[PDB]
Amino acid sequence: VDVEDVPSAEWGWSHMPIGVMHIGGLLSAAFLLVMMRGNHVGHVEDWFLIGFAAVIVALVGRNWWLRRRGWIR
Amino acid sequence: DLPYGSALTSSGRISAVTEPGELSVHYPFPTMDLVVLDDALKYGSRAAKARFAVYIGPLGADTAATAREILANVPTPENAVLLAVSPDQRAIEVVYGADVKGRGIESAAPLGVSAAAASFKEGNLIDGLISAVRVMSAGVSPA
Amino acid sequence: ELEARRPFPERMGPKGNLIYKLITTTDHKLIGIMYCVVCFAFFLVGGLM
Amino acid sequence: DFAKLAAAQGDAIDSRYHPSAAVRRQLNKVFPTHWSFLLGEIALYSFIILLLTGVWLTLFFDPSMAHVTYDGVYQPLRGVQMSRAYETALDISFEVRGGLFVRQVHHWAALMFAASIMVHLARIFFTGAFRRPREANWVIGSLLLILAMFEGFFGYSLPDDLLSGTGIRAALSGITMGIPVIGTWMHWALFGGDFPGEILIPRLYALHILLIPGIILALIGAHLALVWFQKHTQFPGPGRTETNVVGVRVMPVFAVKSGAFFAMITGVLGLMGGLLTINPIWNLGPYKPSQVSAGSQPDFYMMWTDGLIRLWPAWEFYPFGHTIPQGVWVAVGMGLVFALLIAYPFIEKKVTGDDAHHNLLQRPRDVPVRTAIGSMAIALYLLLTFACMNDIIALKFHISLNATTWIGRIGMVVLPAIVYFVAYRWAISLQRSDREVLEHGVETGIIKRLPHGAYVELHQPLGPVDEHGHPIPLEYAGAPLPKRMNKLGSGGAPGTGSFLFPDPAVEHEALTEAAHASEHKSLTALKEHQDRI
Amino acid sequence: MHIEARLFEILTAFFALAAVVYAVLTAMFATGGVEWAGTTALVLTTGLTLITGTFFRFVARRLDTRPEDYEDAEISDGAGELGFFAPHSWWPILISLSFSTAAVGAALWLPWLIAAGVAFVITSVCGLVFEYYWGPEKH
Amino acid sequence: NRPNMVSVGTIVWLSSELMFFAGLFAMYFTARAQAGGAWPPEPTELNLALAVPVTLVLIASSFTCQMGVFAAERGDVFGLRRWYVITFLMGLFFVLGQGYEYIHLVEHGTTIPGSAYGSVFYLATGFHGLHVIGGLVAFVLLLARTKMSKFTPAQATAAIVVSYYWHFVDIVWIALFATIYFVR
Ligand SMILES: CCCCCCCCCCCCCCCC(=O)OC[C@H]1O[C@H](O[C@@H]2[C@H](O)[C@@H](O)[C@H](O)[C@@H](O[C@H]3O[C@H](CO)[C@@H](O)[C@H](O)[C@@H]3O)[C@@H]2OP(=O)(O)OC[C@@H](COC(=O)CCCCCCCC[C@H](C)CCCCCCCC)OC(=O)CCCCCCCCCCCCCCC)[C@@H](O)[C@@H](O)[C@@H]1O
Ligand code: HEM
Ligand code: HEM
Ligand SMILES: CCCCCCCCCCCCCC(=O)O[C@H](COC(=O)CCCCCCCCCCC)COP(=O)(O)O
Repeated sequence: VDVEDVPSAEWGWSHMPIGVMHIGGLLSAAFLLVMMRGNHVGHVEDWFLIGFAAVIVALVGRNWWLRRRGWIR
Repeated sequence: DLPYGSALTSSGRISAVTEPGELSVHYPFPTMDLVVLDDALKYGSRAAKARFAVYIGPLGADTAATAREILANVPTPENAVLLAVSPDQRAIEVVYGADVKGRGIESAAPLGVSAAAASFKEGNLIDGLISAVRVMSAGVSPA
Repeated sequence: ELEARRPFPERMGPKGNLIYKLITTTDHKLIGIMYCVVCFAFFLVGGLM
Repeated sequence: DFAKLAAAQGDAIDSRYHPSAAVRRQLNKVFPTHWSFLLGEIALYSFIILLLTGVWLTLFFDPSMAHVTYDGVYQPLRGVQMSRAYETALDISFEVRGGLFVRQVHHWAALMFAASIMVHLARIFFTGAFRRPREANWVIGSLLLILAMFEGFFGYSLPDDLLSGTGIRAALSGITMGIPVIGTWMHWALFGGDFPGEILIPRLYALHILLIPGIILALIGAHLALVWFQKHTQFPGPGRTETNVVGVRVMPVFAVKSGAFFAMITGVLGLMGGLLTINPIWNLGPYKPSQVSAGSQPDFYMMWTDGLIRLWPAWEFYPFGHTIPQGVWVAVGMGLVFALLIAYPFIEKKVTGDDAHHNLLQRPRDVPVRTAIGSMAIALYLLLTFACMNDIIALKFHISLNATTWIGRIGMVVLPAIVYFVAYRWAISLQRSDREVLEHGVETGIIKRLPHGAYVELHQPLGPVDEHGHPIPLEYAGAPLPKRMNKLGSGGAPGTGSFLFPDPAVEHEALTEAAHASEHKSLTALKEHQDRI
Repeated sequence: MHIEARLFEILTAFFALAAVVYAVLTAMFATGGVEWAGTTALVLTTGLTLITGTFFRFVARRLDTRPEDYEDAEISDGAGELGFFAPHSWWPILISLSFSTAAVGAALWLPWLIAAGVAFVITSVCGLVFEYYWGPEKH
Repeated sequence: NRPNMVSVGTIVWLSSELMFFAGLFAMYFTARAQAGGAWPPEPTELNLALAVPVTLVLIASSFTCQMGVFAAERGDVFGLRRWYVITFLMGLFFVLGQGYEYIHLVEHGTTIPGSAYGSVFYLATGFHGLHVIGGLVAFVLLLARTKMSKFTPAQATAAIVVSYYWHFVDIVWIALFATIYFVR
């Protein structure tokens, strides 16, 4: 990172690669979706899992698209 | 001599107005193209530690003396790299201060002129400015 | 009379620009903005009801 | 008399052992005075109190699983069948004067020991104190934390009451026997057969009073010796370098402070032991496999593991006529956690590429990625710990128990991600807050209206100024910046006297002048040392 | 600041008249006689405006005209220091979290949570009140 | 030459806090109008041998508080501390005297669940007592702040507004004492 983005960039670990966070988000979403497999008989929680996974996938996709298009760095 | 609705205040600042529904800025280019040029300027200047500037307007007859006159208006002009363009006279000028000499700008400034000229022949003014800034800043080192 | 400007004003502040302000601010302008944002989120919640 | 005796004994000691130079080296050793460097010795003092009270307890405890009929004073359990271990735990708390107090001080000291280890670990991790040359000593500490967890678990399993026996049946017996291929062999080696058997409590007792505490004592000795001879880290500040230690010598200041802190920690643990009930085992009854109670939590330092059991889904595999049950996941998970904790310094030097000697600490704001990672880890730890108490929380706070399970399950993925992002941005935000004071000085809070109507806040520069009067921007030096004018001395002092009556004005004047002169001399000494080096 | 006092005195006149009228009109030909809740509320609303108006009226007759009370004051009349205005603080959010802890404790009737919340409130309010008065650390 | 801003804010807030007691007075008078002739009803026996001395101690705490204010306006931090310590001790005595009255009332069968009179009596006097406890906390915090820095005009203003609150609490008690122990 540049010091304009992280002022103490030369004092410590200041950069995490974006691929790590994108892949971690996708894997976390997939893990939310795999907990639909279980013994539970209700589906309220299935909808909560689907919604949280959808929000995560949308955030990852927005970030990836905006980095590709150059709007954020 | 002040525009309508503009006032000189007790601090020397100008307090201006716009008619409701009208714009303050009105540059004849799309907003997202202006954002792209702004990012090109900012991140080119950060990567080279030299302030990059762009001029659009009439450059006169010599057009290099005028460009050197305009460079005095860039902040910290000794460390600045100005690209001035006259769409009418169809002229491209690059002028830089002394702090930037010896940092890679003699190689990159003509490359910036070529990059601008290639896009101008297609009728793409802002695209030419963006491309030229990108090539010239990629060729200057923070030295 | 050439004043240097930016081609477009900055879209957002840098990273770290906002979050500590939000929890330490005594600026009535920022507090008013925070009120407007949170009140509108509550408006959406009540409208969903 | 008292001085001649000291000289005579000193000469007798020096003629026989000639220890003068080594002793003097110990007296002149310098320790930094930062408040957070006192976190490790809370753990040390808790361990010492545990040793003393535990030795007292072994004089009365019979760890036998032999079944007997209770013949003691506690009427609600008269005639009830119980082990000798539960019997003698009751005898300690009712038939030995001071036994209940000693037992409660022991258990509170165990809780403070685990909590101190956790907080001290957080300091080590967030300040970067694990970096070379100190990787091994982080590893030793990690082992100390694991051993403390299992030592406390074995300790509260000893009385063989219903609650702790329920904990033994599920965790020590159930998870173990679930282990693939070797699970049941490990169970029958540990228990001597099936649960509960007859050897478990005597064996755990031997592990708890001698074997594990001996390993812990050896590891603590190695740990403190490494700290002592590697010379404690310090924060950046005036006069502090990578090659020096700024602080106070052992004799007398650090010794007095350490002894007084030990006395105060002992006082707190003694007040807790005789003001707050912990583990009143007579209310629980003896352990019987047919009985159970609602609310089967372990001690807090084990809760996360229990929380993991509660949250992980019922995922099992049945390959070729065999069974891999759910608990295996938890076992693997625990190993993974421990392996990641022990290995962290080497992971970070592999990722960052930084393999330099480090004696100056990092402020947590200045290492935003590691601070975000540690905050993420603490968020996961807290979520698992509260998942373990999900049934209590459901009862007290009116949440569906099913809902708490699903909140823990989803939050186990979502809360660490949110916490990581927030902590990262918050750390960079504190960096920017420091930068602001560096360019503009300290905001004093005093607003002024200029003659033309401008409003300006007065700033106090931290360095030299311009001819225009604005401060010259200062460079960040890894050290904290003042942000309140009162912390720079702007408030002055009230006026010398008792709380109700003033002293004579001449006394006040002399005292104030002496205080200002001393403060200036101290600042000048640090400044000139810094200028020289 | 005579207008500031006058505003509250005018409100006071209306509130006192309304309180007297309501008490007298409900005592006569209203079922049960005096309606005590509304009468009490009107009397003490009158008291509220009376306290503030009397304070403003006493303050006004002390100090002579301020630049904001002067019809043709100049901007430069107001030059100088205004006072202290806190530049930043994270103590307000701590106070509100503490008070919300005590409130959740009172809602669910958990006396230990109420005790913890009250202790949190006292600590947070001390943190706010002392923030600009703690001296330097001493060593 | 200008209003004390902290003073005006404190006065404005105190006037608002009068409406909070308006609600409780409304509750009391509603329950009293529905009494049916017996007010206080049996077995409640109010005793003035103890309410009156506690009331007088609380009134005298106002004079001691005003003395502290005069010292603060004079710039005398030690006189302010002495008078505010005396005021704190007297208000603490008021709180303990009220608690003793409560204890003797509960043993004879006047409680919050027991009767409508007990409900209004205890909410009214107990919320006033909570206000007294808040004022004692305020005295403690103010006195600790005078030891933190030199005695400035802002510090004296803080003392003055704490006294405004204490006088409000005393006057509210006079009103509550008149309506409960004499306008029965
Ligand atoms: C808000 C934002 C989004 C957009 C705006 C609004 C969206 C929300 C709209 C949802 C509407 C739901 C219905 C409302 C009414 C209600 O109250 O419910 C009805 C009834 O329902 C249950 O009866 C089912 C039948 O009606 C009965 O006939 C049947 O018998 C019964 O059978 C069960 O029980 C039997 C024994 O009795 C067993 O025999 C049998 O096998 C079975 O188990 C049934 O139950 P069951 O299927 O369990 O549950 C299912 C119920 C239960 O309600 C529910 O919707 C559950 C609640 C869902 C909550 C959604 C969470 C959203 C995620 C978060 C936003 C993520 C985080 C992001 C935040 C900020 C992000 C910014 C950073 O319906 C549903 O899910 C409806 C389906 C659709 C839900 C919507 C999902 C949207 C998300 C997907 C997209 C992602 C978002 C995009 C991102 C970009 C019983 O309970 C009944 O009492 C109850 O009466
Ligand atoms: C029984 C448990 C432990 C005890 C009694 C203990 C005790 C201490 C003490 C007294 C110190 C020196 C003073 C200080 O900085 O606080 C210290 C330093 C240290 N501890 Fe621990 N510790 C324990 C566990 C741990 C853990 C869990 C870690 C980390 C995983 C750790 C790593 C370190 C390191 C790296 C140092 C030296 C730090 C420095 O110089 O600044 N220890 N320990
Ligand atoms: C790391 C150190 C230790 C920890 C964390 C620890 C923890 C515990 C705990 C939690 C208990 C249950 C207490 C209870 O009854 O309520 C216990 C019991 C016991 N511990 Fe320790 N202990 C430690 C060290 C020692 C040592 C060194 C001894 C022996 C000298 C000892 C002797 C005992 C005995 C005899 C009991 C059983 C009697 C009883 O429960 O009351 N402990 N321990
Ligand atoms: C620990 C048991 C005995 C403790 C007494 C020893 C310390 C006092 C003796 C020396 C100080 C006074 C001056 C003096 O007598 O000078 C000399 C004694 O000291 C020495 O030279 C050797 C002392 C080294 C031993 C210390 C080891 C541990 C002691 C630390 C205890 C806190 C004798 O003076 P002289 O010969 O008359 O010039």
